[PDB]
Amino acid sequence: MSGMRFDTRLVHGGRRPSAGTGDVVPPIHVSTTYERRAQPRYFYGRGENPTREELEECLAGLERAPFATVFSSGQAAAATLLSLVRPGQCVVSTDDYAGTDGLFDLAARQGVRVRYADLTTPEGIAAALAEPDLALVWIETPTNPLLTVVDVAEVSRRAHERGARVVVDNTFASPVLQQPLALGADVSLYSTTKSIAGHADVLGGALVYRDADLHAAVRAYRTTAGNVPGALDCFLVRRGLHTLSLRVHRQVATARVLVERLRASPVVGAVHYPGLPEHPQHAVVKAQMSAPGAIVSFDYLGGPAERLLDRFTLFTCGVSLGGVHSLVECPALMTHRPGIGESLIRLSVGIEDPQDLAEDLSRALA
Amino acid sequence: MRFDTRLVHGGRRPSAGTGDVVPPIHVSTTYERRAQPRYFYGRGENPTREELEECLAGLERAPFATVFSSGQAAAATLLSLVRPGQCVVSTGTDGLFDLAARQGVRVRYADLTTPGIAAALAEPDLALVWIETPTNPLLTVVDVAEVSRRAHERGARVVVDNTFASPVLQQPLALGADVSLYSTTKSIAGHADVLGGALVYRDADLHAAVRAYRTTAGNVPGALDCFLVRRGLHTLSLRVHRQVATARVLVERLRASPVVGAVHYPGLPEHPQHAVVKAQMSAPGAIVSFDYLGGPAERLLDRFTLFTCGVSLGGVHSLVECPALMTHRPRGIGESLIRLSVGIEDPQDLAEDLSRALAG
Amino acid sequence: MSGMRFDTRLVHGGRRPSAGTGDVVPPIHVSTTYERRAQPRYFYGRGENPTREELEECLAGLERAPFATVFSSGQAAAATLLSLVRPGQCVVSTVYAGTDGLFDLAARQGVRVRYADLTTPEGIAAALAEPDLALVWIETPTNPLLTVVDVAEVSRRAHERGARVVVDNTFASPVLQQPLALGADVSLYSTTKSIAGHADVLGGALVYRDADLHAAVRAYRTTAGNVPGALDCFLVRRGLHTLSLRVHRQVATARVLVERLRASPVVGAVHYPGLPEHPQHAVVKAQMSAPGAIVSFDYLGGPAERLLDRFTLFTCGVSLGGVHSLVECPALMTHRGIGESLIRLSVGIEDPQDLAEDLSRALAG
Amino acid sequence: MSGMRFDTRLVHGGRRPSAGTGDVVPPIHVSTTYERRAQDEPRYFYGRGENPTREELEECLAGLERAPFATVFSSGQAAAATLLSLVRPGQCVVSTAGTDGLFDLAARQGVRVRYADLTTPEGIAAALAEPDLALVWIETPTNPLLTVVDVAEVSRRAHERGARVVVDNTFASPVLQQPLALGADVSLYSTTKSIAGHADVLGGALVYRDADLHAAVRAYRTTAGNVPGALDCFLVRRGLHTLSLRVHRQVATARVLVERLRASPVVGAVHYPGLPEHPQHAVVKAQMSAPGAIVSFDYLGGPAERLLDRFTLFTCGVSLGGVHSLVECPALMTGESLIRLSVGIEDPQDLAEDLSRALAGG
Repeated sequence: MSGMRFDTRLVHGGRRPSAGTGDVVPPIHVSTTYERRAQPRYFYGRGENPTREELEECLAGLERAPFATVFSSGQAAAATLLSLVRPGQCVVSTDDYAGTDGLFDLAARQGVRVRYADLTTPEGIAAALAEPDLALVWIETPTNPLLTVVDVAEVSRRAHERGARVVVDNTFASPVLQQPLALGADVSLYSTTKSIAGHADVLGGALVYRDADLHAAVRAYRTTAGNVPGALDCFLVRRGLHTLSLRVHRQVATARVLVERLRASPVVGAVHYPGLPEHPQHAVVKAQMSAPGAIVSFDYLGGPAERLLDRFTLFTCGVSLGGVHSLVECPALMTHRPGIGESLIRLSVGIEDPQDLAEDLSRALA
Repeated sequence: MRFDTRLVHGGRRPSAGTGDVVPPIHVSTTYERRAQPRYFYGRGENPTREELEECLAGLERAPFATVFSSGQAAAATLLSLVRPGQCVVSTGTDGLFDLAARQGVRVRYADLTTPGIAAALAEPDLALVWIETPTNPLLTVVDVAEVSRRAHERGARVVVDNTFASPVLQQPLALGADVSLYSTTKSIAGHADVLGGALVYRDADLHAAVRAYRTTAGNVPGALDCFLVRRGLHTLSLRVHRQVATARVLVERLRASPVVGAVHYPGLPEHPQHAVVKAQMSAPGAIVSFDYLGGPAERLLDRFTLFTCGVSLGGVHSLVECPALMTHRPRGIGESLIRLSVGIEDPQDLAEDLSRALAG
Repeated sequence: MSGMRFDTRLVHGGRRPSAGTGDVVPPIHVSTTYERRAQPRYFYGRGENPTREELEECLAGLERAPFATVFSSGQAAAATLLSLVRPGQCVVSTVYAGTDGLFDLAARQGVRVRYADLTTPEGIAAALAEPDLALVWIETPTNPLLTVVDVAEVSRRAHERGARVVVDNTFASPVLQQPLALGADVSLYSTTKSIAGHADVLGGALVYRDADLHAAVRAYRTTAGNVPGALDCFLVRRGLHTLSLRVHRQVATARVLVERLRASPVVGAVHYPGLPEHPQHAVVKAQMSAPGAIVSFDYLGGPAERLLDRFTLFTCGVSLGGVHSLVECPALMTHRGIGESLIRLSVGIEDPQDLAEDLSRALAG
Repeated sequence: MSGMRFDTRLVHGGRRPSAGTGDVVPPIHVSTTYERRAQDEPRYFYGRGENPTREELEECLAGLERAPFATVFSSGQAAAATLLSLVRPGQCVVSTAGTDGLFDLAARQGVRVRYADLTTPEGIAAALAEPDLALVWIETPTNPLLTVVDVAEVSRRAHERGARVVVDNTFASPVLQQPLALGADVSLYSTTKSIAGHADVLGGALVYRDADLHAAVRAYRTTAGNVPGALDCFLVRRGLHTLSLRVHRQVATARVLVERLRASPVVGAVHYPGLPEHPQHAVVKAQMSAPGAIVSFDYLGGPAERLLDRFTLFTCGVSLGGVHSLVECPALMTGESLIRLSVGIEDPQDLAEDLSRALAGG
């Protein structure tokens, strides 16, 4: 895919020729096992599968990286990365997803030290990375659900001085808007369940990275732990991936419209969105994101959140994000129910007509 | 419902409104909260997955089952529940054992064919006894009822890897074990076209732990995969009984061949644990191994025209491998030990292929 | 598949392991179009598809035939064969309401459809005396009364008159009946039923030997576009692996249910090819290896709609041949000598004692 | 779908709530048969007739044209065959291809097929003067020269004579052209192309308003059995979500490529509805919201087969409308030197460079 620009790589990355038949869309490789005498690279599906490899090739290509590994889910991608951290070693994470905290709790019970910190300030960064035995700095940016953003290039340099690996959970931004490896991180982490697959009909995760020893370690764990995705699942993720830039560009454009509606509403308090000049880290946003994304959160002042949630007729009240269907949730009641107020609302903008979405939001806020 | 009926109707939840006989495939990752309140997100809840789990649980008359992205993932989940400083006694899974050991789990290997058992369970802080029966690839058998009684005296949990036998032939929970472990990739799905794993068990606290781990570690299967595993499961008893019948035919063929030595099969009268086999297996299974005396295993392997030379087992296509060259390439496993996984092809065609390969 | 017996062909027919990767199970070819420069046999999905072709090779192998063609449904397979009959020509048939829908369509385009009794020599002689006879259309056993037609004899007589003979072999499946070996020119299938066997995909098939027929059939399929999807072909092929296991089980259980029906005081006539008193039992012994998994009977115990309501294991619904046992009342359902109280059973692979108990509870004799 | 604008209907058209579980994406109904006793209202009997997944796709498609009815098929050809089955012996079809494959069949069934030039008032009048005229069959823009037919005018005139009008709208898609709003009776699609859009499923569709037509269409589909599978319907529906995003992108890139073509010394005529000099430019502006994603041109540089071999990004193969850009030479595949491009959603600069490199050689 050398010489292919990003949108071209979405369509043709890993689109391996079919010998003999010439299929434009690669056939779906469902076989669990392989005839050894007919080859010698493919032995067993948990280890090797052409449809999976094609998706991995595409994902790697999207960040100009040599390696990628896909998993049964975003959590599995994250768990795989955490397994490489030894008991006694330390993980530093942003203080601002409940999923990753569940994993962090699991890692803690295995003896991993988890430290939460403010990575938006030089003071907070300095203190965090002063942690002894620092092995991994875990950056989510923009964060969920307050959408604070962390200077990946800066934190990476500081972390690399201390010998630590840096991972960026790039799920919110997607590789259309943010390129962590180019920013200096060692790993990009994805829940491909969200915008990468984009149609809310398949679970998946991915890690994208450049280090060969990390690669060997990652594949070893995936093989032994068996958190591999199915071939049909990889097919759906890969198919959704074609339209990723078209979809993200639309969602961002609509998000901007919705933000203006929110800021003009007498019943909305704080509005959290990376594209706002008043965003506490806007300069960083301009430095590392090509566009401010499709996720918005805000404080609803009009009463109980459930009343707001009940009034939407187009937004779906449900969890997850990044898909073609617009979604709304209340973190306190839903994802973060186990600075997040009881009335914080999070929007994931889909690809519906922006005026329909704007009118629905406006009716809801009433 | 009897067993064969549960294969078809287990977890077959009627569709409201439309009345689908085959339940529709639930691919959605998320759910509308206002339209229900049990389903929140696909990694935690999915109707297609739940229907499969209900079926599997029903096959062992158990209250619980949980499916996974693979057999390895089911095993990893079970192993995650063992705490550092605690001990696992056992008869890949060894790859998983290396992982567990490096995190502070004590793994002890023992001979569980002898009353080895007493010595094994004398281990302090014994938390889990991990049994495969019949074993791979020598098809030795472990008395599950006996080991479970002794292990429960010591406060330990017992798991049986029941992949080789399947619930058609062996019922570990009924024998006294706490957990049945499966690679559903093998005979349960049966068509070599989907990966999966399962745990079947009865303890409610275990259920909570297993699901909590699965949701957090995210080693869940996709809905389309669950559909394929469930679809294959309909014919599990038909397939297994055919495979057993043919295996018996192949065993007679092997016993008559001059280039065959030891033959390993739970169904042989001379089998060292035959009494245990008759006691806990309703039939002796579709896996056969034997020592090839004609030379290097590749000389034999290259001559098959119907058996496929490849790993895995239990599916409709007959498979042959040499553990020393293949699965066990990284215990009584000779360089020329051959393992057969019998499929549902015509038994005369398979017998003829085996004989031709052996003769040259 | 030379040297492969029937059960082996079910598993390995049309299964050529993948070059390079060596997949045991062939990958699913979903692509609609093909790069011309990378090959030159594959141009467009409506015409060519490797997954579909593998299924066709398998079906063909089951009857030792050179050709097979699969379709979007059994109806489409039937429609295709009927398309080859010209206005003014005649079709003689024994039949399925579907096939009657199609026969009505063909008639409105000028095809002459003559229905006959093909179980007696006079009826056979009378039918085949039709001028411009192009096609003799045999369903055996028939739906839902399960009468049977001597395929060999009718084929002999029809070929004397220069006509093509097709046998709808859906009820029997190639496990139990081989129309081409009996002398017919075409086997017609709704693969939706026992061939796919799991009630989760629609499909049709034609199996035959004439190369000119092959050309005409494929030309129509491409032009009419009644082709199945690749994923559907995958599900049919996957189901086909267990066809003989499934059919043998369904047949064994059907025999048990037939005995239960014969013992019931609220059952009158029982229709089953396996019964000694069956009007064509001798033909049955001659052309079917076992009498099949379909049974019909006259219920004497009260309203049919109530009988249907009392089943708790059998599903009340149309279609047949799948792993799930099905029950219907033709007068109320598919056909809405067929009495108002005729019941049809399609036996699945559930435990025979469970099915027998469900039937007895429903009959409430 | 009342109150939903077009792009919203793409996502939410036919997205039927799942009772109990609340699935956002409806589950895939693969079952061929249904328990009759499990239904409050008996609507589902057998898959060849009824299927919820198929119906959801139909509801969506119908919604995209604000039409009461839609019916989907195993392929575009099956959709066409179905419509042609409704033309009775002695009646006449007037038409502007596989459709010509179908027309031959109709001829052998006693249908009179007349071809006419529908771009002129003289040509239209002559065409519509046919006795027993039952059906006017319009493709616009046409394949492969992209000429355009005035749907409103032909429909007005054809309805004067009591005939039905169908427009094959596959090239334009409902994003760009709305035949029913223009006065036609039926919109015909190969959903295989841009509607599904990912070149991985076959399908056809008819969209229309007349209830008697609906009954006849469904009757034929059930009897002929040219129904699509539920999994295929799922893939078509899934592709449909991004239809407007894809088409708008393809059109933008098509415009860029037309400029590259107009600048090439080895290109003659360039055929594209968007060109000011286009012989039917007034009609294009009147009935298409954008000029589409198909371009054809006369290649002057040598044998076409050599040119086809030089593409490294465009795929040489038939079909169109998908995310992958395609190129073919009609004379060789589907003047001797005419090339047809189907523009996908790759980066426009990558596509322009590939085209320029191919045209240039070396």
